[PDB]
Order: sequence, then structure tokens, then C-alpha cells
Amino acid sequence: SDADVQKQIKHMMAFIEQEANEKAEEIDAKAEEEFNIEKGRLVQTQRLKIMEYY
Amino acid sequence: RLGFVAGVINRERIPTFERMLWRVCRGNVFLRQAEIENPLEDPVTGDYVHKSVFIIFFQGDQLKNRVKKICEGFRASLYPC
Amino acid sequence: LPILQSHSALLENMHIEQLARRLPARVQGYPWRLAYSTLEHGTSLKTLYRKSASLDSPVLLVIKDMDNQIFGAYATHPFRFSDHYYGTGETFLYTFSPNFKVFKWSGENSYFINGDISSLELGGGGGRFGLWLDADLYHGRSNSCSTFNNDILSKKEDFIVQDLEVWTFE
Amino acid sequence: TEFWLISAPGEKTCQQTWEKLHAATTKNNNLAVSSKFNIPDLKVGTLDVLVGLSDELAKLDAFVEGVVKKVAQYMADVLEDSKDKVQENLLASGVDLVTYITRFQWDMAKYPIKQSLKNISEIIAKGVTQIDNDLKSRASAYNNLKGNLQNLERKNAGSLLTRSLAEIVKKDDFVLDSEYLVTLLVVVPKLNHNDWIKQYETLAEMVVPRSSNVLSEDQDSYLCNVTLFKKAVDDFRHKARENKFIVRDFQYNEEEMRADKEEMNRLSTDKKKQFGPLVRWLKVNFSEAFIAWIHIKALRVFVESVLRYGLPVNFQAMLLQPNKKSVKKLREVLHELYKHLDEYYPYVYYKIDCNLLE
Repeated sequence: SDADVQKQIKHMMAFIEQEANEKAEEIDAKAEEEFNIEKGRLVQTQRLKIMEYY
Repeated sequence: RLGFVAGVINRERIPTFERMLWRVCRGNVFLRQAEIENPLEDPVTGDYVHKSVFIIFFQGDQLKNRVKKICEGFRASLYPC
Repeated sequence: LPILQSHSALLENMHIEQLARRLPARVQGYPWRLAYSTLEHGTSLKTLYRKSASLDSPVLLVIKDMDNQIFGAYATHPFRFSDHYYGTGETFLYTFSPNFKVFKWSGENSYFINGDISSLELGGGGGRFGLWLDADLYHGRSNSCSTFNNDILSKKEDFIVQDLEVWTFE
Repeated sequence: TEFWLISAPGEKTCQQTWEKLHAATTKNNNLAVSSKFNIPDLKVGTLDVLVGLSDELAKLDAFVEGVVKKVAQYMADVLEDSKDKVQENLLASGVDLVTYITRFQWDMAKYPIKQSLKNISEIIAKGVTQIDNDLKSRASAYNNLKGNLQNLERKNAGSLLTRSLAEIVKKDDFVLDSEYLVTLLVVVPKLNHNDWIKQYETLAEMVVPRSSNVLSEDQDSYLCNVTLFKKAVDDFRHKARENKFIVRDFQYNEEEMRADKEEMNRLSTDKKKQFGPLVRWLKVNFSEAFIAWIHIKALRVFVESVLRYGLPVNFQAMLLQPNKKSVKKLREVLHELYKHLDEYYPYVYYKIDCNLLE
């Protein structure tokens, strides 16, 4: 029946909308993780280097 | 990513074919079908067969494998589009 | 009632009990096995990694700073090098100050444990770490990070480790 | 005892379909004791995860059922007496199986709802796989001590043919520590003993008269020492066997009688020192394995509901305790309430079996 096909089309819209958000959110979550790791490792290493100089 | 397939099957297989698609892609397959303007001749036997076109829509390769397995189970043929 | 260790340690029996009261059900009532110690093994990060890399179990970190303060973390996995963060919500930081204090997960981020080529670290929240240690396990840093909302733990934000140990459950 | 789980969409919200459902399943007749079921709003995502999980959770269900059944059977295998008290010791959330099924709690701390269905399923797989690793370890600890105590008991049971030398061997009955002298030991039936008392002196040369000395007698038989010169012994033992007198040599073996006594005490003591820890570990492991088992049911229900009705969710997870007199009518009411949604069913369907306690 076409009404149940229209329900399935609307369900497929909800999957791809939130899947596109889910892929973007994984990329953003990795971006924040790599930001934290890179900023932390760099700052603390250089901070210790200038502290040894001091 | 979005994904879809299109193909051809004998018209009498359609009720079992759509039911099996909704079993493997559980409760969720958008599809359509229509009878061809004439029956088509068999390359080996010369019999004329009342085939019908179909189109099937989904997301990702996991569903592509389920719809394709059922197409092969009913001896249907898929084509690139 | 209080746990038995396989050897002597940085901790008193009253400390062992105060930590044992916080154990998750995967490790409650197990005796504690020495994984690494600056009192028994080489003072270096690579030694701590190597001694831990054969494990596949939770661990207890213990530190004494040069100001005699005791602190560390319970962690759900062994210390190793890591490309990304790893560990889960049962992980916590702690100190004796002189009273025992614990800093469980905030829920804010999954930044529990990481290991660099030349450091070991716990927590995240920008440039901040809830614990950080150099390649010798000599210099370390500790400040409030959003993973745990922790105190300073050491006597000073920058510290020198006097001694360090790692223990596991077996 | 068995419970059924179902899930289906609300008209606009989850309450509305349940109000008709639980009423029809309890008020047409007692078709089932009927309630909501405690599945929370887990973080939804792509069909790639949901369909992968729809097969992986089925393999994990069969595995986790096998593990929780093995935990229950190990508790039954330590409860070799008080076998009926199994149902007082198999507990989840501190309560009986039927109760934690009826009063289910999703553990939002061990299984955070904000994690993906893949992450939660892997936590169950890893956790219960370590319970199976622990069951292999604890079987190797218990089953060897069990078998050794059973063999020590088999060495105490039955007649002089099978009961322990350590209960009957005493130094004064033996002639040993000598160049030309031996003590042999023989078992005989209680009737045949009346011949044996003389007949042993006929088996070989170099046997002194009146040298049969009984260690003990029982309901079937006697065991005696025979004291004789060394030249007699091999002909004596062979001709004893040819006349069905059963040779059972034990020359006051102090190390072997000490081993039987010390190991009987030790294996009984060690089996008790295994039993306590085993019941405690099996209680924790059963709780976690049964909790995790019903979490696979909750995941299968949730994943199939988020499939069957998509991401704009309003479904109610539900619990039934079917009555065997009317289970066909229960299926008919469940179909009558839900025929418009689509063994197989138009509603989501699963079950839990309480017979882990037999």
C-alpha cells in the first residue's frame, strides 16, 4: 500500500538527515580530540623547554 | 551515503519479491515496478517472457547486499543507472 | 576486608582500604599485583609502558611527589602509547591531602587516558591535563581539567616525582 | 516460567497504544500479566549500524544465553546438595529472575544511553566473553579438585577390594627391612577365606606355617598380610591370581598412607574453600550475565523498533507473562491490536526463559 511506502520514505529522510549529522559529528568530535591532543602536547613540551631555560 | 538499484524481474514474482525485500531490509524499502511494453525473447530457448522493471531505494552498502541477494534469489537482473 | 598487595608499596593499609572502597565490580576483592615501580624497576616512561604493554586489565597509578604528597588515578586499561584517547567512565583521579579525595569522571568528554612518545597524560580540557608526566617520570604537571574537574593533586601545579608505581588486579 | 517482550508505535505518544494493549491482555481474560518494559532512549544512528547489530545481537544472544546457563549450571554443580536452593542463590539486581524480568532496570551507568548501539553491544560482548574466560579458569580449578575428592572417596568406598589401606595397615603385622624376608598382601571373599587360611601354604615352597595375618574383614571379604621367605613370592603371587586370590601388595607404605590421609583432609578442605568463592563469583557473574542477557533483549527490541518505525520514535517497550491455558488467544489479541503495522509478527516480538534455575 502506497501510504506505508510514504511512511518508509519519511523514515529514510530521518535516517539520512541524522546520518549526515552523525558523520559530521564524528568529524567534529575527532577535530576537538585532535585539537585537545595537539594543543596539550605542544604547549606542555614547549612550556617545559622554556622552564628548563628559566 | 544514499544508495539505490534498478533491474528487471518476471511480473508474477513481485508479491514475494517485495515481501522478501521488506524482511531483509527490515520494514523499510522504497520501491516501484511496471510491466514492459512487450514480453522479451529468451536468448537460448526463444520463449517470450512477461518481464517487469523495478527500482529500489536505501542507504549504505549493507542494504545494497540484502536487496541484491534477494534479486539473485528470484533470478532478477540489476543494472547500473 | 582490606586488600592484600603482592609486595610493599608507596601506600599505607589505611590508604589501600580508602582506595579499595572505590573499586568497580570487575576488580573488587582481587589482590593487587605490582605492574611497575620506581622502587623496584628503572625510572623511565618506556619501562612503565613495556611493563604494562603485556597486560589487558585495569590499573592503579600511585605517585609520591618531592613534597611527600601522594596522588594518582584508577584507570580501566593499561598505560600505553595512544594515537587517540582511551579509557572509560570508572576512571578517576585521587590524592591524600592529608585526607583522601577522589575526582570521578565529569561526563564532559571522553579524554580519560593518553600516552605520547615522550609523556604520559590523563584528562583533557584544552592545554590542561589532570595529570602529565615526562619521558623520565621526573617532571610532571597537574591542574583542574574538564574531564574530572580535579584539584591540583600534587603540592604545586608543576612537580617533580619522588617515586611512582602502577598496580593491577589478579 | 516464560515472559514475552513486545514493542509498537504510539498514536502520537507511547502511552496511547499501551492503554488499549494492557487492558485487552488482562481484561478480556488473564491472557498475560501485562506492563511497560524498561528500555530507555538510546542514541540512534545510521542503518549501517542498526542492521549490523540486528545480526550481531542475535549471535550475541545465543552466546550470552549459553554463558548465563553455564553460570547457573556451575552454581548447581557446587550445590551438589541443597540443589533446590539454586533459585534462592540465582539473583539479578538482588532479586529472583521473574522479579527482575517484571521489574527490569536498564543500567544507565554501565551502559550509557548516549553511546552508540555498536559500543553498548561490544561492552556486553567483551564483558560476557571475560565471564566465559573466567568460567574456563574456574572449571579448571573446581573440576580437578572435585574429581580428586571423588577418587579419594572411591578409595574409601566399597569392600577391602576398594577401601583405603591407610584405615587398616599397622606396623606390627609386617616383616620388612630384610634381605631374605618379604610381606605380601592378598584379598579373599568371606566364604573362600575359610579355604585361604590353609591354602596359601600350598601355593609355593619357602612359606612358614601360620603366617596369614588379617588386617581387617568386612561384609564381603578379608585382607591379610602373608609373611614368608623371599624365594616364595613370585610363584605365590602368580598362583594366588590363578586361584582368584587377589594380590594387593602394600608394605606399610608410610608415604602412601600419609598421602591418602593428608589429601582426603586437603581436597575436602580445598573443595569447601573453592565452594564459597565460586558461589560469590557465580552470583556476581550470573547477575551481570543475566542483566547483560536482558540488555541484549532490550537492544534487539530497540534496534528492531528504530528500524520498523524509523528515527521519529514514539514506541512503547512492553512486558507480558503469558498463561499456558490461553497463549494462542494472547497472540490473537497482540495481532488484533497491531495487524496494521505490517515465527514472525507485525509487532516486534521476543522472549525470556526463567528455567535457568530448572
